Amino acid sequence: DRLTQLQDAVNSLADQFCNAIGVLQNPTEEYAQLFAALIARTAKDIDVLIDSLPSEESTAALQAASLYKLEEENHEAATCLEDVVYRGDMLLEKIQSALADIAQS
Amino acid sequence: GNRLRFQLELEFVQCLANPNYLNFLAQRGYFKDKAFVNYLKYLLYWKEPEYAKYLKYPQCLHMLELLQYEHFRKELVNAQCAKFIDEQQILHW
Amino acid sequence: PPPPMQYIKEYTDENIQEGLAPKPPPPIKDSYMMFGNQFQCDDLIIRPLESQGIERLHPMQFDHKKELRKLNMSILINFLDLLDILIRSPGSIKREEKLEDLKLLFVHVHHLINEYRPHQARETLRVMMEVQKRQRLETAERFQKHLERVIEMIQNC
Amino acid sequence: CEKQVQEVGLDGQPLSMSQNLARLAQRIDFSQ
Repeated sequence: DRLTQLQDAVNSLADQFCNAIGVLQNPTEEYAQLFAALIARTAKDIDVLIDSLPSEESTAALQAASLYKLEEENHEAATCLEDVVYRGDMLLEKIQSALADIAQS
Repeated sequence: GNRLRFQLELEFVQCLANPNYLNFLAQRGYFKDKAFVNYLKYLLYWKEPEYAKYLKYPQCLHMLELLQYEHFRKELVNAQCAKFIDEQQILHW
Repeated sequence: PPPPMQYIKEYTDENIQEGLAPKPPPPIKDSYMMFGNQFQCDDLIIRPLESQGIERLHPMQFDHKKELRKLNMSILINFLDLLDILIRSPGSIKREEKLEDLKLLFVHVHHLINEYRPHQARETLRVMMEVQKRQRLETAERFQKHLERVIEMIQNC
Repeated sequence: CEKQVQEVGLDGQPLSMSQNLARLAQRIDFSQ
């Protein structure tokens, strides 16, 4: 979710740092203050995004365990849904047989 | 076989995936023989996530499956369909 | 470049071989044309590769996020020092520091993307499974209520 | 599981009457 967000934040921080390094050398003071505010906000946002990012499947075990649990839950739900669909199809077949018998009269 | 032949087959699939080679490969007449159809059926076995990942062009399997028909091949041989596919790929890229 | 050579000999509809007449085997092994996997943070940027990762039911405990924040702060401080140097001293000074900071930022962005992709995919798959289960249960309940209403209308007459 | 391709198929859906009509036209074409 925040992956591309943090990527764009880091890119914008690097671009702002380069622009500040290029424009560093009260117009000068105001430009330096604006570049400082921009760079500080970008760095703080990047840090907060990296801290509040998804702390999970960076390695290879937590993501695998979560996927296995999700697959087990999905299999149980699919079995329940198959039972329910079989019951509904049986009811529909009974209704269709009753309708055919009524029409045969 | 086994490495050079596989790399060559993958490169040929990636080349045929593009609409430019559609007019060049059709002029060669290789699709007219059953050898091309057999090679396509053999390469279709690589649809699993082990060999198709090596193919940079992800739209190669769909184009190969569509080129099996004669009408689709004749349509892709034209320049209008090639330009349309190129425009779609450029808008999607 | 037609690479499929010897197609008429191998792929033949007259009399096929045992099981490998037209078999176009793919480069699953013995072919470093991928390469093996991908790039890493050890060959390009020769430096201490800061990385971390926690298991399930446990957070990183400031292992990967804290290291990434420290690296970002160090890169920002180096960029500020390089800007001060290039503003006081001549221009062609801060180029190497800017390039190193940009490379570090790109590496960190790639690492964050790779870390956030699998967790997001698993969460989306779990949400989709839950939504499918809920829709199936709702459809079953609606079918049961409809059958009850049908039985009521039948026994009415 | 891993059915997001079909779960996110929002134009990219009850029993279509046109599909049934086409199937009947293909079936009632000749009593083979």
